[PDB]
Amino acid sequence: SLQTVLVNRMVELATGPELGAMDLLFDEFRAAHVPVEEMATHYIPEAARQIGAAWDSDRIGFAQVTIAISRLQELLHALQTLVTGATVLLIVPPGEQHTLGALIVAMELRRRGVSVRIVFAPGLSDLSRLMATTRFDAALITVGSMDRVEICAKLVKTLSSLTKGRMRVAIGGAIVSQRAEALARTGADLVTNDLSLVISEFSLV
Ligand code: B12
Ligand SMILES: [Cl-]
Ligand SMILES: [Cl-]
Ligand SMILES: [Cl-]
Repeated sequence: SLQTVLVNRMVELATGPELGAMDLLFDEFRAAHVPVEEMATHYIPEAARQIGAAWDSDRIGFAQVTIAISRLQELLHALQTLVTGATVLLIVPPGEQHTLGALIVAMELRRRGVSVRIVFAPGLSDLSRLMATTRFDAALITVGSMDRVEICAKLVKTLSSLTKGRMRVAIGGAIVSQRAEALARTGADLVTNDLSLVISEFSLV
């Protein structure tokens, strides 16, 4: 019962209208002696999915979703500061608003020994630095919604052009769970949310 009590308290403070929510959440969890890693890698993912399922069933509104995940995003940021050879480039495409999952991915990958650099909406000359050498062993793209899929295909195409097809590109996100075949048009080398498959297929360890 206890783990669901703790998640519900994470969700209740995240969704709640009253301020200071994540400072209060951090105090209560550490007073309960939940360590920082499992706050990061277990509770915040689990509370995020429970918030998502609460929206599926029309029990919380869009703005509650917006404030709760942005708060959990704020908490996850601070926890990863406290607790920390291949390198991947993790790209959040322009106008992609589902961003918590890529933070969870980067911390998972770093824990498995893969260095990650997270970039938001990189242009052609943002990318072109980072592909002019063999600096990154792969690029990773998150995609949350169908209206981002065309922008993701342009990213893969532009990544392919700045390297003549030699940059390996994996795609994950909330789209992959529902409709992974919708990203099969983008020309990525790999469409999965399984990080062990990304790691094995690109040989990142
Ligand atoms: C939270 C959420 C949002 C939040 C985002 C909060 C944030 N800052 O991150 C907000 C409120 C911004 C939001 C709004 C939108 N989103 Co929304 N919302 C959701 C919701 C409820 C949960 C998604 C979530 O956070 N899941 C939990 C996270 C942790 O999982 P994840 O993101 O999938 O990431 C995991 C995996 O995908 C994987 N992973 C992620 N990225 C990558 C990358 C790689 C390379 C790999 C290997 C793995 C990987 O690892 C992660 C952890 O396991 C879902 C519905 C649902 N899923 O139940 C939608 C959903 C994704 N949203 C959707 C939509 C449509 C939107 C909007 C684009 C438009 C709209 N009409 O709402 C807007 C954004 C633009 C706008 N505002 O106009 C749709 C997408 C389907 C579609 N397009 O038809 C969904 C599915 C809801 C729905 N059924 O309508 N959303
Ligand atoms: Cl601490
Ligand atoms: Cl939504
Ligand atoms: Cl980290």
